[PDB]
This record gives sequence, structure tokens and C-alpha cells, in this order.
Amino acid sequence: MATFYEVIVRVPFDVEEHLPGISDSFVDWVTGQIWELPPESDLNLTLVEQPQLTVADRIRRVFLYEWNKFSKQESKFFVQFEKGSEYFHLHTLVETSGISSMVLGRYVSQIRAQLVKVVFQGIEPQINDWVAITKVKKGGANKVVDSGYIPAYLLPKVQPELQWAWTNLDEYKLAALNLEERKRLVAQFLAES
Amino acid sequence: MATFYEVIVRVPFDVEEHLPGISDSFVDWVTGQIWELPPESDLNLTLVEQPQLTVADRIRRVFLYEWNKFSKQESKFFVQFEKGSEYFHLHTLVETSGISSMVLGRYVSQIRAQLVKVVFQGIEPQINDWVAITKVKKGGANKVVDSGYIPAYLLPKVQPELQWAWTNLDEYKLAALNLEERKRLVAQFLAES
Amino acid sequence: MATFYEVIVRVPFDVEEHLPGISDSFVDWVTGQIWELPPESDLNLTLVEQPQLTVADRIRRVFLYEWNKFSKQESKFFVQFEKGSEYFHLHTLVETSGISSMVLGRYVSQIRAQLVKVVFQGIEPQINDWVAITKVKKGGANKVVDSGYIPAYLLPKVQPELQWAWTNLDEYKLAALNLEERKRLVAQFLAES
Amino acid sequence: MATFYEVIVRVPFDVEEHLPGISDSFVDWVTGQIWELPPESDLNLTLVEQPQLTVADRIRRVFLYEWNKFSKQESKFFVQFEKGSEYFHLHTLVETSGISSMVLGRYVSQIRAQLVKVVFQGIEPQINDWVAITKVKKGGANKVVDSGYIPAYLLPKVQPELQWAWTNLDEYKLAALNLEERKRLVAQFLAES
Amino acid sequence: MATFYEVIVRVPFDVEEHLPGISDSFVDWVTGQIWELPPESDLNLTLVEQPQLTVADRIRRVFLYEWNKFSKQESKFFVQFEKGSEYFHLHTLVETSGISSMVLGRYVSQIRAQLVKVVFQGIEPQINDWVAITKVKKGGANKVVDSGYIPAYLLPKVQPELQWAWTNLDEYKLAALNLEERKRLVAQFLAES
DNA sequence: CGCGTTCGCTCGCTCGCTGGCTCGTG
DNA sequence: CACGAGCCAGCGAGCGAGCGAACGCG
Repeated sequence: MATFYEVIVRVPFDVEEHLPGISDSFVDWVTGQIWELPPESDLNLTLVEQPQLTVADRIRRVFLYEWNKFSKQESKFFVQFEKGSEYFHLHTLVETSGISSMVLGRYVSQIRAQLVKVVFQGIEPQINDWVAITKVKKGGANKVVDSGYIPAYLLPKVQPELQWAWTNLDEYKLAALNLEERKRLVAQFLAES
Repeated sequence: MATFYEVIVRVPFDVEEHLPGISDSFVDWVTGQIWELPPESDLNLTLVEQPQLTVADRIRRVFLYEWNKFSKQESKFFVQFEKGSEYFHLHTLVETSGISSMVLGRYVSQIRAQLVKVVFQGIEPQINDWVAITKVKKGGANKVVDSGYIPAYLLPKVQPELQWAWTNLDEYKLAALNLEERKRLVAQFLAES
Repeated sequence: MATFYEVIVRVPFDVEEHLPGISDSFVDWVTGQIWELPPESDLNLTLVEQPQLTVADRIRRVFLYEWNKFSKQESKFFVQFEKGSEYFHLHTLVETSGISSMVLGRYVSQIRAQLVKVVFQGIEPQINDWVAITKVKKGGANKVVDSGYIPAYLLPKVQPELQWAWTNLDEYKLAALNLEERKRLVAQFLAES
Repeated sequence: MATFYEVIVRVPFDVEEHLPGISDSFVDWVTGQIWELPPESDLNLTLVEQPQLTVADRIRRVFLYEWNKFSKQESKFFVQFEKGSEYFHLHTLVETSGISSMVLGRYVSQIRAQLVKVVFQGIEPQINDWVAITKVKKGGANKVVDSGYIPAYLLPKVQPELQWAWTNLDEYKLAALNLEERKRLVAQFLAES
Repeated sequence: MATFYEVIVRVPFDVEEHLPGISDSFVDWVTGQIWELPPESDLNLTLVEQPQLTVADRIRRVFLYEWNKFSKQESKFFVQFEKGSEYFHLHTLVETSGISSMVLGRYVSQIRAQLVKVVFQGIEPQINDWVAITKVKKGGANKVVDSGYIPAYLLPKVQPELQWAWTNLDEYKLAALNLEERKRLVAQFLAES
């Protein structure tokens, strides 16, 4: 069946405070990117911090891209951009197929190095553990959950906490940016158990 | 010989008054469960609050199940559902075999938490001490009685006070739901003493 | 709100009687450190055992530093160096934020070991429980108090019992080394309750 | 001031009648121990049951030893070995300093258990209440007297009722084994009141 | 002094029940091995399940051998093959000398993996916990007893419960397969304590 | 005395740490 | 290749609810 690893990445929303030394082309880029809610959505765009989302998106892209290089395939995934009490963080779920838990982290450290070079122009974000692999516990091994995790902990999130979502997993392509669709699946899930 | 611990559980009846926040699936469940008196019984089914019994049963089940997980065995028992002045409460008698009096609670309480998650969908019953271990007194030890306790204090009970009973203890499998069989053993007991 | 843990450290005053084997560089260090009362103070510097205070401070510094490594933040605190019938002892109050009662102990332990290697050049102080966490009672939970604990039990102290104080908590920055400012807050406290 | 607790222990003087099961090494030990009266004494060593005294001494040693483990200090004391109408019994007076009135029991109970293991080789003396804490009354609270209690009730005792005594309390170190010294202080006491 | 760890191993004495998939060469091996009681023995060989003992021995050998690889020495030991109500199980005691309680399990496991490959030709015995280490208590450290444990709990055993014994520990080389030598040391032990 | 309140001791559960493998990269 | 970062099962001090004798006032 489908099993996934979870890698949480914090979004360094502030230029100088998080990325001291970054050029302007960066600050202009994050700005010169306007987000638009697709037809089937129903989210309040006013509650979607666009500047951050623009960064989180790039992150996600490079991540998945660089990841598929290892998995040697089109890894089914489900990214959810969240905004919490501390800071923004991308909840990413990729399918294990192709990456043995014994070597996941040797690869994430390859992607992390890449995010920096591409997204942040070789600048190390001054954020503590901005790319952490979800373990079963401290010193435990890579967690690994099944599809069920999405509607169980990810879907129930609602703005402003919820910001955006992505996913090539058909079963949730609509639940991505639609609080209604979600509420449905989220209910269904709590039922069949 | 056979020794038993006694754990009294108050069975909640008013979904709102006792379990505020509970969904509907629960209220529908307790309802969609009809009780029928087995052939050898002789009780007035009209005096058996089925809605509560439905809950008391589930409690009983999960309690025993979770309990055998500790006793590492098929613990002999005898549960009696009673209805009193204050509220309904399951008189449970499990054999000590395997549970030291010093660590009774830690396990008992491990169960309580379970009942909540399973039976009441993570909702803490607003009832004072709905799961109390019977103490020989104040600051006393966990009271532990022998088989004789059943016919001595449990069997004598008659409707409406008595609502139902369970037991894998052959010696009383018929006295469970039969006021006649009970009156017999109850008398016998009073005799051989 | 702000909640704090309390870690009492007995400061080993007598070099040879408490730290047998310690070099001279240590004894010289504690001596070559002259303390001076800040302008806003009003303490009798004559009653402030500088040699011990020099050590208590080092202790304090390392403690806090190492502590923030755990809390992953600038933990609000309030340390008060006291001198009693038995021996000097730093009353430390750090905010719980970050350290779950369960693990508090394995954290202070690492610190303790750190204090030895850094402050006492790996020499184990021959003092009974020189670093002890406050419990709400033998076998009880790690006592966690709120800001109020400070003016309630710490501020009322006056020389010679009081020796010094530290704190990044603005509300008491002046009460630290000012018996007058103290008496003020100490009074206000006893009133508003 | 100096306050004391009183624990009366019944020294098992009949190897078989009181300690059934004890080995021989014990009976040989008590025998191979000859008592001698120190220079300042004046007691008739002929009236001093050596065999019992040998056990009473061991008892007293272990008692005080184990006790100091609790009081965390050198507890001032005054043990008097007496011989009554029923049996020999050590009158022990230790200073409360360190042992609250709500826990004296649990601490003595531990000592008792220790005396058995060390002194009597895990053999429970068949003597009713051989280790009783002196109370104010039956059902009362743990009694506690001051230094005055020694010359008031303990010193007056004279052979054969008086067998021996001990005490790290200077004021009575001579009155211990000297009927003369005692009679003096005993006199002085009755006067200054 | 001599301290030992205790590793209990069951004995998968069933080709079709415990080792499904095993070849015949194995079943023929355990059979083509006839045990004989040494001269100094006195055991009833009729009560010695030879087929199991043949496996238990191989287990023991590989174990010890592999173990000395870690200990970097000739580890003093004492293995006792026992037959219980559930199944056969080798009581093994190896001297800690060289294996820090921290890596015990990590090593034993390497041994377990070796037993499988060598003794059972890569077939995982379908027995629950067939190679368990004994700990003081849950959450406690690995149990480490001294020489005395042998006569204290191991020697008393008598057929059919006792099946055999090994040991390079001179002091018990004879008590190994002699119920008489055992009874002596077993007695002596109970005395000198 | 009976009976309710202390409060030292018990002992399963938690969760960061140890330290021998594993396996891709330079 | 060997390293050496990432891995993680095994570990066990620390914890804190519970338990129950000891106690001692009404």
C-alpha cells in the first residue's frame, strides 16, 4: 500500500531577520508573484499570506523535483502550507517507494543543500531545524504513515492556520483548496473507523 | 483460591448533562441496540433501562478485554449493572490473579483512559469518580474479596435496582439473569455459614 | 502565563573541604574577580561574600546558557544567591517553556555534568545534592510556580541572608539588588491578594 | 531546645523461647562478649546481666546508626538498659531534629526491620511489641520530652533495675554508669523546680 | 568480582511447529547425536530429552563462541538446560567483563542472528521471545548477578525440570551433572548467609 | 477508639541518549 | 574504496500517580 515520509520545512518569511545577506532580486521575486484561487476553491484569499506562500511554493517544487531524482519516479505526495504560532512550515508527504529509511536523511541533506542554492541563493536561513524529518520519536526511526494521515491530521486544518495545499493524489485534488470537500472526507474518515 | 478486586463504574445516561460535546453517532448507537432476555432468564424486561445498559455493556467489554491484557489470562469475573438513587453503576469483580495491589490503579486507570477514547470518543464524563476502586476504608488498601461476595451482596439485588449481569464463572451463569436461581444460591449461602 | 521550575544549587565555598584536587588556577580565579554594586543598588557590599558570589555567578551563567540550548529560546529567569545556616545556594527560577516536566531531570543532569567540567574543572563537588530540583513533595511532581513566587518568597530576603540577584525579567530588574524596591513590590504583593 | 522521642525496645533475652530458629553463631556471639566497667563507674558489675546487655548494645548501636541516616546528623541521645518485671527493655531517647511527628513511625518500622536482619538474622522476635514508640496516651500522638526527662525518670533507677546506659550528651556522660553522679543531678533537678 | 548477565533462550524443538521450512539434514542431525552421562554424573539419563538437548547444546556453543568474540577473552559461564511447563529454555549466565550493559542487547541480537544462520539454517524460530535478556525491572537496567545466583536458583533444580548443565567455572564443574554435588553446595549456600 | 488526613515509598511508563551499523559520496 | 553523516534498537534515570501505615483529633 501507499506509505509516506514526513519532512517539515519552516518558511523563513522575513528577509533580513532570517536571510541576512540575501540580494534584492529575491525580495522582488517573492513580491512579483500574485496568487489566484482556482475555480473549485472556496478559501478566503485575504487570509493567504502571499509573500510567504510564494517562497513555500518554490521550496515544495525544488523538493519534489529533487526528490523524484532519487525515487526514480513520479512520487505521489501531498504538501500543505501551514501558519502556526512560531512560523510558517510546509508539511510534506512523499511516498517511501525508492528511499529506504536507512538513507532518507542522507538524501534530505542533499535536497536541503539544494534549496539553499536555488531558492535562497546559497544563503543559510537562520532558522533552527528548518527542514526536519518526522521521526517516531527522538532517536526513533523515520515515522512513515499511510494515506489515512492526510484526512486525519492535515485536512481538518482551516484558515488562517491553513494557507495552501498541493497534491498529485487524485483522491484529494479537490480537498486541497476546498474547506467543503475536506470537511466531507474528514467526516467520512472519522466514520469508517 | 479465587480472589477479586472491585471496580465501580458509573454509567452515564444523559448525553448532554454527562457527556457534553459528544457527537450524534454515539446517541444513535446506544439507541440502535435492542436487548432481549435469554431463554433461562425470568426478569421483567420492562424494568431494564436498555439505553444505559447498552453503555454499561460496552464499558464492561472494554474493561474486561483491556484487563486480560494485564492479567495475561482469561480472568474470571462477574459484572452486575445496578441502578441506584444517584445513578447507574457497573459493579465489576475481577480476579486479582496477576495484578499486585500496589499497582492496581496504574492499570485500572490505564483502562479508564481507554474507555474514554473508545466508548465515549475521547470525552471525559462529567461524573465525579465514575471509576472508583473499592477501598477497605479511608487511606486503606484495595479491598479484595472471594467468590462468596457475589451471592452475599450482589445476588440478593432485585429489579428495578438490579438491571443485568454478566459472568464467565459457571457457578453463577444462571443466577446472572434469573431471580429464581439467585434466590436459591442466596439462601444456600446464608445457610452454609 | 509564565511558569517556572526551581533548581537549587549549593555553592561549594570551601575550596579544599568541598573540591579536593582542584588546581590553583581556580582558587586564583575566584579571587581575581572584584564585584561592584551598580548605581541603582543600595546593598551593603561589606556583607557580600565576593569569593562565593564569583563561583555562584559562573554556575549561574553556565546553567542558564546550557538551559537555553534546551528551551531553544531566551528563557525568562530569576536567580537569587542566598547564604544560609548550612551553605550558600543559588535559587534559580527558569520558565518551563520548552522542558516538559517529564524530562526536566535529564536536562538538569546534563547541566550538572557541564558545571563540573567547566566551572570545577571536572572535579565532583563533595556536597550532598548540590543541584536539586524542587518537587511538590517526596515523589510528587516537579514544583512549578508562577511569577508571584518571586516577591512572595524570594524578594523578602535581606542581607546577610541575601547576597545578590539576577534577572532578565523587567518587572524585577530593580528589585534585584535594591532592598528598597523590593520592600515596595513585597508590600504591593501582600496587598493584592 | 533539645526535644526527644522515646522508643522502648524489648531485648529478646531467651534465645529459644523468644528467637526460635536462630543459629548458634548468635548464641556464641552474645557469650563471647565480656563487659567491663569504666574507671569513673561505681556499679556492681555482679548485678549486670551481661548476656542480655550484649544484645541490648547491638540493638542500640544499629538503632542509633540507622536513625542518624534519617536525621541526617549526629542525633543527641540517651539510651538506658533496664530490667523489669516482664523483661529487659532499652529506653531510647533520640532528638526529634529531623523526624516529624507524622512520620516517626515509618522510620522506626524500617529500623525495626533492620534490627531483625542484622541483629537477629532475619528472625522475628516472638515478643509482643518489642519496639514501641512512647505515646501521650492510647490513641494519642507521639510523645516528645525535653532533656529534663532523663534525670526526672531515667537517672533515679538503681540496680538491679538499672543495668546500663549510654549517651553522647555531655551533661550526663558521667551519670551514665555512676549512681553517685546520678543521685547528684537527680537531687539538683528536684530542687530547681 | 565475577558478575554475570542472564540470557534466556527457548528451544525450538519442533520442525513442523517451530521451524517451518527447515530441511531434513537438520532433523537428521539432532537425531544422529547420542548423549552419554560422564562418569562423575548421577542423573537419570532416561529423563533427558536428547533431541532437544542436541539443539540446546549447539545453541549454547555458538552463543558462547560468538560472545567471546566480543568479550575478547574466555568468558566465565554457566549454562543450564531446563524443561518447563511451556517449553525448553537454556539459562545462560555470561560474565559482564567486556560488554557494557549499553550494548548488551545490540550484541546479543547479533548472536541471535548468528544462531539462526548457523543452527537453524536461516529459519526464524516461530517462538515468541526465544532469546530474552533479563532486566532488574521494566525500565530498569539489565540484571547482573554474582556467582551466588547459580547455587541460589540454578542448582536446586532436579529432573525432569533439570535436563543438563555446562560451565567452565571450576567451583561448579561437578555440580553440573550431579544432583548430589548440587545438594551439597545448595545446602552450604543456604548456611553461609 | 473510627476514621479521615498525611507523606515516604513503590514501580510501570516516558523519551533523550549510547554507540555499533549502514551505505552514498568525494 | 574508507569516511562519516544518518540511522535507530536498546537503554535506563527520572517521573509522579497510587498505595497504605502511621497518626492522632474529636
